[PDB]
Amino acid sequence: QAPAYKKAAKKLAES
Repeated sequence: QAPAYKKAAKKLAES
């Protein structure tokens, strides 16, 4: 499994 989209969403909320 690889939640790549989850990591992208966390960056758009912080950065």
